[PDB]
Amino acid sequence: SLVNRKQLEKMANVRFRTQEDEYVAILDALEEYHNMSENTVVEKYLKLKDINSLTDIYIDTYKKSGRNKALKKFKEYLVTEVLELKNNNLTPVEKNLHFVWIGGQINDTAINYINQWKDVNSDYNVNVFYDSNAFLINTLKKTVVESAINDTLESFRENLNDPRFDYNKFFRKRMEIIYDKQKNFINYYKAQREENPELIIDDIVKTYLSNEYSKEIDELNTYIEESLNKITQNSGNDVRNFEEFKNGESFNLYEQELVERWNLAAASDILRISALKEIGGMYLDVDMLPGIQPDLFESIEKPSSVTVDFWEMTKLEAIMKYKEYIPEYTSEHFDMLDEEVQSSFESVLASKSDKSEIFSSLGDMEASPLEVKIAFNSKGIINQGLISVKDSYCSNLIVKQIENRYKILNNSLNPAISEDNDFNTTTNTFIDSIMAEANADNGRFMMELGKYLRVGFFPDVKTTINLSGPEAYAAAYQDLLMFKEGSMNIHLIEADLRNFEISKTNISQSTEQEMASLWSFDDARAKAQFEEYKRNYFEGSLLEH
Ligand SMILES: O=c1ccn([C@@H]2O[C@H](COP(=O)(O)OP(=O)(O)O)[C@@H](O)[C@H]2O)c(=O)[nH]1
Ligand SMILES: OC[C@H]1CNC[C@@H](O)[C@@H]1O
Ligand SMILES: [Mn+2]
Repeated sequence: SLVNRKQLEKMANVRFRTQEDEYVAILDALEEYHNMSENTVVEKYLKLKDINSLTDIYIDTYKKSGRNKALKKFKEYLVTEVLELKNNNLTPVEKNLHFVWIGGQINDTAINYINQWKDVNSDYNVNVFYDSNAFLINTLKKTVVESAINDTLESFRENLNDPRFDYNKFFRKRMEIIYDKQKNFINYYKAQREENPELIIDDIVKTYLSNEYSKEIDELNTYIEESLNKITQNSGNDVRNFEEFKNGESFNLYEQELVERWNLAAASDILRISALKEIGGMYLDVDMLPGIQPDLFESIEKPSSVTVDFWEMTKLEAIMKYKEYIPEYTSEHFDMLDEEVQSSFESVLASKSDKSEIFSSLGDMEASPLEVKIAFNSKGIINQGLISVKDSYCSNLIVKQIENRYKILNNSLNPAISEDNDFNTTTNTFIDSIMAEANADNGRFMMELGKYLRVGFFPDVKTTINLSGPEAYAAAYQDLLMFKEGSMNIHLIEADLRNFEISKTNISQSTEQEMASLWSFDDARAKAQFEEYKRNYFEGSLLEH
């Protein structure tokens, strides 16, 4: 229990000192809190917030006060009490599974993963969010990148056999051309905006494609129709019918990522938290699988020399080898084990006739009205799994974190874009604005933003995580525990974040599709892509008329 008024009066006592008005305000607010049995969890949190605010006013007003040490201890007690309020007052989570697949047709691989969740959660309504207006974004991005690859290989043909023209130099020159093609597209998009705003994204994208890359609108229309038909058959839920999201102050950010940046991961980041806030339930990336029954492989000991990641992937690969639930699932880890260990997996699985004996169900989940729970890995929290009741306090804090992060980004980036200059010029203008605008609080967040323009086009560019992804979640949890909004300087450690984490039992994260990121790539994949592009040029395109 949080200290009562008598107990704080004892802690912050200063003999023969008159009670300041600001001090009595804290004592009155504390006493009111202890008499809020009839009130909601959010009302109780907002009272604690008020008490923390009144305590900060006292400390800021009377800088040298003898009460200040005890009041700073009381501030620690308020944080502890928020955690007790969070952990002790749970309400049911709406039985909704939310997935997002935007920007193009959904692959059978995504559907096969989604179907594993449906099969062991018969009691759950499933939404696969898609955007009926933007099925051609993945096609636009692929077209433009392929064009920029060809133009780079052509322009630097003479240098391609030179090892000093490495993968890094290739991606730098390609980015110059990609930025000009993206600038050409957005200067086109916003010119066309102010002709017929009753044209959907796919309509304007078809004219860019079947103008300047000579694509067949017959086949593009077929692609849209097959995409709409397929998603409609697989629990499709259209973003364009989600009115609170369309009307809200994050929709412009969604459309920025979807249409200007072609970052479907960032767009999914913005949409998923609005789906949780507005509907409640559990969000999952399409590369996530249900938790494995915790004791399924209890009888098989992990080899000492092998990583946790190797062992978790081998368990899913064993399931898919012998039960074949997901066709064409890799066995690349499982195949590294000798016949003895392989046979132990086979004999464990040979005695199970139903998927419910392999994969666990979510069942009846509960969470705090205050919180959003987040998945985690050895590197920290990750928003590939989220649980929230409808209109949770944290869902609102996360939306506002994302909005504030985009406010700061766009304030420095958008001037540069609008000055019709090339990639490197735009980059330096942007970076100069960042270093000029940086302050003590937000400084560290700034400087994580410098590579924003490169997201999806360069190896090891992860800016999305700092804007719409995990950092926004950590900052929202800091907002909740520090009774404020707009935390930019994150000091939470894993002990703090552990209170907001989804149990490992509720998600299998170590899947085949999880190892293949759709919006980022590492140096090894970059080197291999560069070798692939030179091969397809020298042995393919160069030899053609
Ligand atoms: O063309 C795409 C690519 C990505 N995504 C969304 O972005 C999420 C994150 O993708 P990914 O798992 O590649 O990100 P990572 O786990 O590598 O950070 C996916 O689950 C989708 O909801 C999408 O909707 N369409
Ligand atoms: O924030 C970008 C991405 C980070 N990795 C997990 C994904 O769900 C997310 O979109
Ligand atoms: Mn993933």
